[PDB]
Amino acid sequence: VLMVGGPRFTAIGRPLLEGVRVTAQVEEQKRMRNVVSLFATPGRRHVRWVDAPHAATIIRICEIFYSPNVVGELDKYKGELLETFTPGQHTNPVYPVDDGYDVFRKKDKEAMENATTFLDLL
Amino acid sequence: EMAPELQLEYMPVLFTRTILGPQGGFAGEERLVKLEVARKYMEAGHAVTPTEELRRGLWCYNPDTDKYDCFIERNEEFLDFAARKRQWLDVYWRVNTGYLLFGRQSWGQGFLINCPLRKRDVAQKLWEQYKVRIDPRLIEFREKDRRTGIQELGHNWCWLYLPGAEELGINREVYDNKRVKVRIHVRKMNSMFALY
Amino acid sequence: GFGGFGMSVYTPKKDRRFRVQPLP
Amino acid sequence: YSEARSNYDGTSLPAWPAPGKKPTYPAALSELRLPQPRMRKTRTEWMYYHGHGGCPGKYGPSREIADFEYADGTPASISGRRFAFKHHQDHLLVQLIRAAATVERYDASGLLPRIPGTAEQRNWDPAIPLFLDGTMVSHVCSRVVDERMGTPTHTPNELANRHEGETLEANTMFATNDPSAFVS
Amino acid sequence: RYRLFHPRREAIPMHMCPAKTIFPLINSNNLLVKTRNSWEDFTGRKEFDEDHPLPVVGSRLNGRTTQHKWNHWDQYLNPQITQSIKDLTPTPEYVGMRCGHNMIKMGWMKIGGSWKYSRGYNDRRRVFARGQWQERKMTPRFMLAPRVSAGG
Amino acid sequence: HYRAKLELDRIRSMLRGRARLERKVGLKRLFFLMRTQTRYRVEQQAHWERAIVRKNVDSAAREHGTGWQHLRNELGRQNVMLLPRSQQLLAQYEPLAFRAVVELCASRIPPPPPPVVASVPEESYTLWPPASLSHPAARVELRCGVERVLRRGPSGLGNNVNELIDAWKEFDVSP
Amino acid sequence: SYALPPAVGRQEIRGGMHSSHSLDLIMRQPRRVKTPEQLRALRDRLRFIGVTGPMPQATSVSTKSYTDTYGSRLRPRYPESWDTVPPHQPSRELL
Amino acid sequence: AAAIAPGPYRRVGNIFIVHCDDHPFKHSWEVNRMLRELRLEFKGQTTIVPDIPQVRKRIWRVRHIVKVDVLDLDEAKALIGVPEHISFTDLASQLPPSFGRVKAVPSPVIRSKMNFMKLRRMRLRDVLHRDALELRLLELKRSAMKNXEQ
Amino acid sequence: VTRLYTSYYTGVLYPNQLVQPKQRLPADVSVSAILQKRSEPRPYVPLGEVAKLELQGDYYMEGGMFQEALEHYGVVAKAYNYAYPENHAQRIGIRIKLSAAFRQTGRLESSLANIEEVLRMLDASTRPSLELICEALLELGITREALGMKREATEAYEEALEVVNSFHNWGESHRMLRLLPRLGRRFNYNFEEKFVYFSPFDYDRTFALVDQCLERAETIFNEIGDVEGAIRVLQQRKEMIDKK
Amino acid sequence: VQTGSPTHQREYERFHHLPGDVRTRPQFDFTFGETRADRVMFAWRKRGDLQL
Amino acid sequence: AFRRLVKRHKITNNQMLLMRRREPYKPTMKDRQEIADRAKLEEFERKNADGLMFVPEKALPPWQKSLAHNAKALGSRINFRGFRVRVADGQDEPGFPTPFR
RNA sequence: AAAUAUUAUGAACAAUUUAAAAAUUAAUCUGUUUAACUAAAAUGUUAUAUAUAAUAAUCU
Ligand SMILES: [Mg+2]
Ligand SMILES: [Mg+2]
Ligand SMILES: [Mg+2]
Repeated sequence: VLMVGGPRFTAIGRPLLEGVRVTAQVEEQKRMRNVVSLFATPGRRHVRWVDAPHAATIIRICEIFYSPNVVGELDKYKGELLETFTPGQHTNPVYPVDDGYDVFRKKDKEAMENATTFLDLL
Repeated sequence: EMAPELQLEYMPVLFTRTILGPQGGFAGEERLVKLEVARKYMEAGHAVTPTEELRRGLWCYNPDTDKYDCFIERNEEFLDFAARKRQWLDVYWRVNTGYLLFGRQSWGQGFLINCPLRKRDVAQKLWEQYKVRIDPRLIEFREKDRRTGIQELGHNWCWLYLPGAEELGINREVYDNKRVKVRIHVRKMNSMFALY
Repeated sequence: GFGGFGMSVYTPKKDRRFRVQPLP
Repeated sequence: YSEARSNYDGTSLPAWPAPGKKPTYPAALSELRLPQPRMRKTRTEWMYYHGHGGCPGKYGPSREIADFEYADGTPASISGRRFAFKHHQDHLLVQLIRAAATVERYDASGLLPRIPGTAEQRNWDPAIPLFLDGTMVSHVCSRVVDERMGTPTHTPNELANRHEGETLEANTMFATNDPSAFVS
Repeated sequence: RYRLFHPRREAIPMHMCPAKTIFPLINSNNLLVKTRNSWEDFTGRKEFDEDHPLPVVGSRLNGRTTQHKWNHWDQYLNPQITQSIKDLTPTPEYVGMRCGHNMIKMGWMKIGGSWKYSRGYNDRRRVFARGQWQERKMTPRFMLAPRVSAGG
Repeated sequence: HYRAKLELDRIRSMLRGRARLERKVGLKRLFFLMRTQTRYRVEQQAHWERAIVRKNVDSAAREHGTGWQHLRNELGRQNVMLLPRSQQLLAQYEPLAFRAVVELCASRIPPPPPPVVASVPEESYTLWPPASLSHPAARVELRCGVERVLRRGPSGLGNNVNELIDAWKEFDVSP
Repeated sequence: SYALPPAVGRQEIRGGMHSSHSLDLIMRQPRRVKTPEQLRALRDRLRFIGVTGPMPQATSVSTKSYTDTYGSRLRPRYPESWDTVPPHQPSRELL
Repeated sequence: AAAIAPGPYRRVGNIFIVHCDDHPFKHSWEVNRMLRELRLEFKGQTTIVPDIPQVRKRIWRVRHIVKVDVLDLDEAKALIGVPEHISFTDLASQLPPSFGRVKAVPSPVIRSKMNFMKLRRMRLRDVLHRDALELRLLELKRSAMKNXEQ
Repeated sequence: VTRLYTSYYTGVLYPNQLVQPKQRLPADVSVSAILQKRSEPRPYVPLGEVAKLELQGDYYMEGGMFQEALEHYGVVAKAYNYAYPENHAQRIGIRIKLSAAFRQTGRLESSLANIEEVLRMLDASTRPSLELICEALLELGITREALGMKREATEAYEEALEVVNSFHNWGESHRMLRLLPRLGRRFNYNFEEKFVYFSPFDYDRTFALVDQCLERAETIFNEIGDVEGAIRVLQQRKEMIDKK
Repeated sequence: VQTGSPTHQREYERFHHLPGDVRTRPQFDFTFGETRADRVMFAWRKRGDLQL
Repeated sequence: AFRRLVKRHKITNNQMLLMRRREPYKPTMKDRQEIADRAKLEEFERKNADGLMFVPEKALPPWQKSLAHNAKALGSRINFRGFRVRVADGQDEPGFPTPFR
């Protein structure tokens, strides 16, 4: 399992995740649509017709469960593991890219340039 | 110490005049030279048979008056100095006599090389085909080669400076007792000896 | 260029794949 | 469930540092012995670093870990390619063990010389210091390969004519003792 | 870049194949060796549990098989199954009729294949022959040898 | 000489005009088509397909402020092992997950350490027997195996390791 | 030397972690066999099972070998799965 | 610390990990023969070899097509999971000689007859088992009939 | 061109890799009835990890580390008893291995108890495997001869023989391996394809089990002094190998 | 080698794979204005008695 | 006069599409001709290391055996030592002393 | 490595060579076709127009 996500979270496994239960059911096992390879050298007189029905198992995923084990809040810009956790405050805040020194800086609209995000963990 | 069957092909020889080469020697050296080479030397007068009084002292060739009127007493320090001067003259002769071949790669029929030759490679080939151990610091490229190197394909050359010549007194016989001209020839060899 | 003097030239089909944009 | 092992035993280094401490980062530059040029590791080099030899799907967990298992925990069966890969790993291990045993028996018999490199390497490379004081068609082929690849260049006959048996001696009057002349 | 400067130790990582794979008891003072000597000695897939058998999904080598015809050993072991004249087959050394062309210097070529690289085969079919590569300069041996007598 | 006449005669309906009417023209047409399509599938289709996928992932990353170059190099560094097809699927159907991957790549989070060489325990150097107990290294390996059993998935065997190790005693008959 | 770690006389892009970190740690830690006496006292107890020849019964007599109990052609039924790959065909191993 | 290391001294060799970085067939047949001796057949192959002068000469001759890494004996003992009191000679004596491609025979016909002799020795082992059973049974029957007549 | 096999080489598909079924006892006959006529005159369990543990345990048992094999077997047997229902094939097999490990460690009473429990589970089972029952009562015979019950050990070996002679098919192991020499089409080279051989000790494990049973029975008969029994057992062993 | 239109790739850039003066831009350009009778598009600087 | 119809080989590695020569480790045609000449010359020199061993009449080639036998059967019918027939054909003189001689 | 079948696919000068055309006005030659499917994959044609240069003034 490389990744487990949802509408509210995303666990990026590097390289793989542990503790995920992805159960499926094997519905079919059959040959897919045949691919025909026709090898015919224009010089000689010899033609080869190679059929390739790609065998494949068709499976329907019944259930996906995830129970992770978190170590703690992780700082993105500092890169350290935070010993304290506070959901009311943003761990890494952001600031607008406008210092007034760049004269030829292409200015976007003020509403998009000065826009603060909300607090999702509250 | 040489085996008798090998020593049969040699003979002891006292060199009267300094001779450069693998079968030569400095003036006043007792050397086992091959039969034919020693015959040539004794016919030309550049060598004698090592008698006892000759091993004590021997008249050597005087280049100032072009005669063999320069008597020399064979001493320890004299033999040391003469061996060192002979080494200097010998490395000069080796470097100035022949070419230095560099087999390298060049994409297509271009005029330049892929990887330019540096002083390390020049010293490597010197040691390889001349049996001369130097440090690459003594090598000096031409003005057009100071920037990149011997990147040009064909006949090239550089300077090899030999510092210790005034202490030995090698200023007269050598055309330039400060530096040597190292003729270099680079060839497009795509064979197993390319390596580059 | 990989052309050279002795080597003969050919007309290669222009690469029309979608290229990624360069980055600073 | 899900399995994630980068090691045979499953053990590894601590993935996360202690809280409030600076983490350790891998070397971003390519492992080139010269200090310059400096080049960031490519994705293939990062794969080699993390243990997947070259491309994905080779010599890594993505190939070693079982592809699936039954819902009741029952493991899969042994594929022919799985057995072949196990034999390939065993072949690598046998190569290593036999090479090491050959080195050990050579050292016990005294066939390892005290001088580094071969005679061709010593005659070619000046950075090495000077150390003083059945059938036979295949054998002939090895002999001719040696004759062709031993001496890549010859001393010019103007200095020492090799047809007469004349050879030049090492003239080390301008040599140096420090290796920095060849290193730098 | 295609010139990668990484320790070639990484090209064959031993992180998942330690010495315990060969010697499972090496951490103790035992040296029981357990190797897969080759890929040939693979007995085949085997079910781990009775509850989960292996599927019956045929392969080409397994399915593309004609029906069995009684051979010499079968008919010699049980003469009751010799019921037709088609069972009385000739020696097994007999392959069959010649199904190809032994085109010289090419081998046994297939019928309807390439003919553009065989004129020696035509000169073999037709009694017309050549071969003056030995006669262009020297005389034949029967012309060079004398006769010991009028009768030989 | 085989030309697949009986196989290619069934697909003359997909052609048109003289190739559909006459047999030889249709057979030549279908033979050429199959040969050229085999050639394209063998040596040309993958380039175009992977270029499309690369362009889509590059546009998705440029919508977030990075590019395919930096994104690929940093995915390799972080050891995520996501094929470009999966990156495209995330970019198109899970934008939040793709943005989380981009944030992981852009952050100064230490990538996972390299794999660890298998180490031999100190119990292997213990003189055994020291003069009916197990070898210390073997007991350590049994404990490690029991822990590895109990770590993967919840089971009724229990989280305790000592009572699971002492199971031969449970099966044993007291004399 | 027996006592010093193997990574002492090493002749040798610095400050960062390399792929051989654990190997370098093992090479830097001191050696675990300090004296040839300990070396031989550990090596004499090393036992070979698949070796050709007889083996002593110094310690116990009632303890019989696996080959002595089940012959040489018979093997224990190994659990065959993706994780456990046993040496199939024990007769192919005999040269 | 400023003194020389005391105690006995152990000699430690090296082993090479050689990786082919270029197509060997693009070069002369002699370089291809050297790479074949190094057991490098295609680009991207990796082999493990001893540090003997023969291997050193081969690597020196193909030093423009391969990348070589060095690992001493202790470094290899640490890389794989083997204790320090266990050498490599005993492991080599333990591993069977019937490993895949047991040797390099001078001809594929010799390889074919070597495989044939392996199969023949297997069949002979089974036949000899059966014949030893028959001989022991015959001797037992002889002794039994003798003791019954007597 | 010769093959160095330096890179990873995928195995070849050969008919010897066919999945051979297991010989099952008929539903009517029961091991309990055989013994009586002789006496007359699922939840989730990390099965991959426990299989690793069981493989390590049998490796220890083959190498001679009997106590470690016993504790490994105990752990994996607890796992199997939890993971499988009553009277299951893998359950009875792993407790066969457990009784063998007990006997090798010297706990002969517990080994005999476990092997008798194996026998009663085999009786309770519907169609047990012939290899399983043969190996179970072979371990029974070895445990009996270790305890000192040589006559009972010989009885167990003889009942192995009488089961394998009445319910085992001697030709099913080499049905698809018999016409394989006919695939070889080359005589100068690659001619081992005409002489491919497959030992029955690798493709019929019941055969090897009964062979070891008869070998141990002959040894016990030679120790006791029963020339008639030794001759009988050797005759049956020769007949079995001749049938194969 | 021609790879683009005269707007993007100039006519003398076709011979860029050759060494020498073809890798430099010429001194004279006759493409604009009245077309030459012999259709000479570019002329490099005179190297002695030779002009390309 | 070589095979114009190139031999086809099953491509198991993608580098077989690039390689032109079947066995690249095998010496070229003229090189292996020279190698075979040299090896056969060395084997011939090893065979002639010892002198030309003179051979009796029975171990002779067929075109000399019966001729040499008939040339002296008449004298051999009468048992007396020292009778020699100087036949024209036979083994030639080595020209130097030989241990077998 | 044997026993058998066939063999006509056809170059003139120059340079060098008891060692390498390394003289580019020189080539040293047998082409070319060759691919099971799905994925993976490390490769390269950009231009720099001024430094013995360019832009400028005084005076003999
Ligand atoms: Mg007549
Ligand atoms: Mg593809
Ligand atoms: Mg011949």
